[PDB]
Amino acid sequence: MTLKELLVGFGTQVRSIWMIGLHAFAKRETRMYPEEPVYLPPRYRGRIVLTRDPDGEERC
Amino acid sequence: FEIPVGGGVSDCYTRVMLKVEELRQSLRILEQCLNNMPEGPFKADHPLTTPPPKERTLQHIETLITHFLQVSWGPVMPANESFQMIEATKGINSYYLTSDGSTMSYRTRVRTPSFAHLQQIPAAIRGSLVSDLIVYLGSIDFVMSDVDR
Amino acid sequence: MEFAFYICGLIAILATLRVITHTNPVHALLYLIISLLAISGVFFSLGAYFAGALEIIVYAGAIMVLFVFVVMMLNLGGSEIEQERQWLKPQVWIGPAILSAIMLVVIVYAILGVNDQGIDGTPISAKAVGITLFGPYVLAVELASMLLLAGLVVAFHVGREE
Amino acid sequence: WISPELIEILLTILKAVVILLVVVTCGAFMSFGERRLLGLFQNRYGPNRVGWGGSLQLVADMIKMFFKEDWIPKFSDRVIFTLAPMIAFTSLLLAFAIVPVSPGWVVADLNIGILFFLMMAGLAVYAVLFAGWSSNNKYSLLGAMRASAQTLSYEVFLGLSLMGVVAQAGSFNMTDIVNSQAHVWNVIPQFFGFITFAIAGVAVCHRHPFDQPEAEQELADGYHIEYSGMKFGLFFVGEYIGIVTISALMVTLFFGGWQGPLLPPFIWFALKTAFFMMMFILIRASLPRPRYDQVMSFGWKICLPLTLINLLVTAAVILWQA
Amino acid sequence: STEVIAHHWAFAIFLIVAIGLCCLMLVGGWFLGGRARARSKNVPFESGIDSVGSARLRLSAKFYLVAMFFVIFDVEALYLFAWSTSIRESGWVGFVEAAIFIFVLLAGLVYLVRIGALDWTPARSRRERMN
Amino acid sequence: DYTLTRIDPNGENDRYPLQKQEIVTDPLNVFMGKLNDMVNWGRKNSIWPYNFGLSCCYVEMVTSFTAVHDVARFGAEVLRASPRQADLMVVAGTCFTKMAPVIQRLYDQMLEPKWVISMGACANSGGMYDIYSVVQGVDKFIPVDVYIPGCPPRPEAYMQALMLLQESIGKERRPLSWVVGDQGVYRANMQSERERKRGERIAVTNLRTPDEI
Ligand SMILES: CCCCCCCCCCCCCCCCCC(=O)OC[C@H](COP(=O)(O)OCCN)OC(=O)CCCCCCCCCCCCCCCCC
Ligand SMILES: CCCCCCCCCCC1=C(C)C(=O)C(OC)=C(OC)C1=O
Ligand SMILES: CCCCCCCCCCCCCCCCCCCC
Ligand SMILES: CCCCCCCCCCCCCCCCCCCC
Ligand code: SF4
Repeated sequence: MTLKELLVGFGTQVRSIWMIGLHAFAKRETRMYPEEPVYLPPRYRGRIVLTRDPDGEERC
Repeated sequence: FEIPVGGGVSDCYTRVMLKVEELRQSLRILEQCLNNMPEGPFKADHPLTTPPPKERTLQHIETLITHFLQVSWGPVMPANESFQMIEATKGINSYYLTSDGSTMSYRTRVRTPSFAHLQQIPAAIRGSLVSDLIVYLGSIDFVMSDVDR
Repeated sequence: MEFAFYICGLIAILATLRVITHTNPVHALLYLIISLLAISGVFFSLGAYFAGALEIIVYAGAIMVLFVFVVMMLNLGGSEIEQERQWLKPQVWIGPAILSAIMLVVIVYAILGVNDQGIDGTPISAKAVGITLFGPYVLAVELASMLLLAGLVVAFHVGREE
Repeated sequence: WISPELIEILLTILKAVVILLVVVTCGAFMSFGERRLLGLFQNRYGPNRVGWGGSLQLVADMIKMFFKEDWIPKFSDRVIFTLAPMIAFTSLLLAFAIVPVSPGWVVADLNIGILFFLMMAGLAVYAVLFAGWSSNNKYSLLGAMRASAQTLSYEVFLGLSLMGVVAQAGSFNMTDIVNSQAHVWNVIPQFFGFITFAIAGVAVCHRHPFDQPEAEQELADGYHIEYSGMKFGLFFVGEYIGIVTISALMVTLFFGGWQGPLLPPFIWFALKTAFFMMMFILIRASLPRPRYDQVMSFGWKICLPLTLINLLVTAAVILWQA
Repeated sequence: STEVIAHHWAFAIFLIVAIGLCCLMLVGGWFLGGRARARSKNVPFESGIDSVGSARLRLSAKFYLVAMFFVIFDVEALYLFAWSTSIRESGWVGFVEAAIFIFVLLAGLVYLVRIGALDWTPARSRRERMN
Repeated sequence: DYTLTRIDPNGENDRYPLQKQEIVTDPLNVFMGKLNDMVNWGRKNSIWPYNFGLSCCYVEMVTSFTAVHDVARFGAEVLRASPRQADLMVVAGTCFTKMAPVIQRLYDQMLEPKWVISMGACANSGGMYDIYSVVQGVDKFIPVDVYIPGCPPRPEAYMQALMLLQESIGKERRPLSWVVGDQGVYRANMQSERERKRGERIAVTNLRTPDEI
């Protein structure tokens, strides 16, 4: 390899190390299940239920 | 939106950076989607729209009849052959559908791009190191559900 | 000091005897490693610290190359072990056994008559070896560089494919 | 048995035992520390539930590793298979035995010193070689061949990268090496020796980006595939002890060792060693893995001439100032 | 003296306790816990399907020439190791000797690089075809 | 309230799994129980999953490995590529008929102790793929410790199953050594999660309407 390629590669390695080391100062992105509950949007498709009418009888 | 193209050589690096540019172009399309979102129906006014709009199903009898038959026996597609080709995430994905006039497909042929890329693999990697093949597998953009259907 | 010398020499003798009469090549290389470590311990017991350090340093690399070549060629399971074991017979070793024994007897008889005041084991430093090496032995250093160059050229010319 | 000589002998023995126990504990707790620091570098937490802050995660891992089935395969060379983790555990521990962690705190004040470190590294390659060969696994044999290729890459210039520091100190002894850095640390004059020793010492421990014998993406963890239980744990505890030893040697040779203006000498030594341990973790987190033919080309065409020219320039400077 | 023999005893105890701790951890791993039994447990791992052949084969390494060259270059390195510990005593004459030695070393390295002795990459992995 | 499993790979039983299970009582004294609890604590707090995936469910499991979920917090991120170093097999994906001998071989190559989580509807029962080329559930031949419904289960569902496996491990009885003692594996017959959560689930009255975000 050329000398310029060696110096450029050294610089890019230094830059990669520097940016990950700066990620060490960043805010955490973790959503801490189960201590903080998972937010689910209202139409999220999970457990199936059978519901009742406003009069209290089963709708099915 | 722009379609990024390479310089003539399909490299691992060139494929990855082309997908990076495609990501930026999809961000542009999403910006246009956010800013210019039409007001109107989310379902077509066709009788074969499956299922019909739910509020009309819940209060109108003919809509309820259409919904009842569409979800149970199925919508009746008149006998024909249809094809749609799209730019999927990993290449060109296509559906070729044959209706025999029933509520089921007579033939559903799915063309997926990963099948072709995995068949291309031995021609493009022959005579290389194993590490080159690892990088090649990482740069193809395939999943095996696409390959085997 | 004498404890280390005698035990390391005994280990070197036993490991070398294990090397020359072994069938598995990787096991033979491990016993060669053990014998050279023991000879380095002998060197350390005599005050030749630089020689012992270089004994471990350059034979760890050299036997690594021997392992590379053994993996390239010799290791096949039990095929090379069966072939090598069939090559060793009682007659095949008993022939040169008395030859080596009488050579050792004559050399030992010549050794036992020499004047010996004992090796006090005073350490001869690596600095003193470096001073002698680049002092009175300058031509030895430069012509040894030429010797290693010749080894490089011979290895390149012979050990190629096409 | 009341004599000053004998009690000084047991004091030195106790100090050596304390050094050994602290180094082994630092290897295990730095397996845990690698997990936590990788979490820190990747905007997450790592193990922080088992005990306070995850401090009992190492204990749980040790219990799991002990009570895991520690097996020896029927297709493997059993003695060599068992011997390879022992080499991986012991070689760079013995290399640590020459590190002066404080004035008066060194296990072995050897006249050969850094030569003993080179001896232990040259012995340390055989752990991966024996593990790859003896396990009778195809991926493990490929890992062993890659490890030998790596050794060809770095061992040609590792000692030569240390030779500028040796030349400046005029001695192989490591206490003399830290005494020669009383005014200026060796990272300033021996900067090219420093970067070449950093490359070669990362390659000594088979740490990323030089983890080609154990390359997960290529060889599915390579040479230690058939290992399990405490033999696998022996391989990784030896790897972390090797990280500790290489970081401490880097501090000792290029960063003054224990010398510093205000703090106690062991505090300076521990701070600098902890910094380079963190740098091991950070380069594992930061940069990609080169191909091993590219690593061999880099070692033979760049690093080795750099070490030779560095030694020549260092000697010219030393003789000019003498 | 006394510090020297204290350090000798410390080195001996260091090595003994290190090897004994390794052996103790190996023994504790061996004896604790249960054991698994399976029909294909004692089959080498090759991603879940049987092997074609085994790992005992004539696997041709490509860097064997570099291995020979490594042995030679390590001996040259020890010559420089001997020089570097006594540079001030050898003076400028020793510097001239080591400069000639290092130049012959570097000329041999340049010769090896230029004749392709250090190249073993297959032609499809030389990365010639780029954009 | 314990099921005892004894394996017999060379016995007079051809159908997988090569084991026998019997409902027994808890075999558990003041020190053996404490040390068994310590072993269970260490095993449940250090669960190394096998890097093994069949389909989309694997994508959700490795999503749980990343920074936004950080399954490392539970000590289960180590993700071994070798079956010898892995403790947990997650069948994360469809048990394809062609892949079933491979799954059996990989399960055989794992060492004691080993646990199995069937992740997703395909691994649970075949899911939506009642089709010629798919085994209808990995528990047709692999003993399964935890089942996760979902297609795919979200990453926190995989984490919930990891906690369920932790509670099951924390009260199981395993041989402390292979030289002396009972070698069979005792697994506690837990109360079903459905019956445990029935009281709080049926009491739900109103949910948010699906019209807003
Ligand atoms: C206490 C010990 C631990 C200390 C921790 C801190 C230091 C860590 C050191 C990490 C060292 C990593 C070295 C990696 C070397 C990789 C060289 C290589 O093989 O690069 C390959 C690449 C392309 O290869 P090429 O030959 O061009 O292609 C031929 C294709 N057949 O070639 C290139 O990309 C060309 C450029 C190569 C650049 C090499 C790396 C430069 C030095 C390391 C990074 C900087 C570390 C900090 C240094 C001090 C900064 C003050
Ligand atoms: C005294 C015995 C203690 C044994 C403790 C062994 C712990 C090993 C963990 C090392 C490790 C492994 C294997 C590992 O595979 C890994 O993933 C790449 C890590 O980083 C997240 C690790 O830290
Ligand atoms: C197929 C060819 C094999 C060649 C093997 C050669 C082995 C030679 C062994 C010689 C043993 C000599 C034993 C001592 C003889 C008496 C002393 C020397 C002659 C006076
Ligand atoms: C991360 C640092 C790792 C260091 C490993 C080696 C440490 C060995 C144990 C040293 C214990 C004694 C320290 C010096 C005592 C005298 C000074 C006390 C005040 C700092
Ligand atoms: S259960 Fe659903 S998400 Fe999971 S593997 Fe099957 S199809 Fe994919």
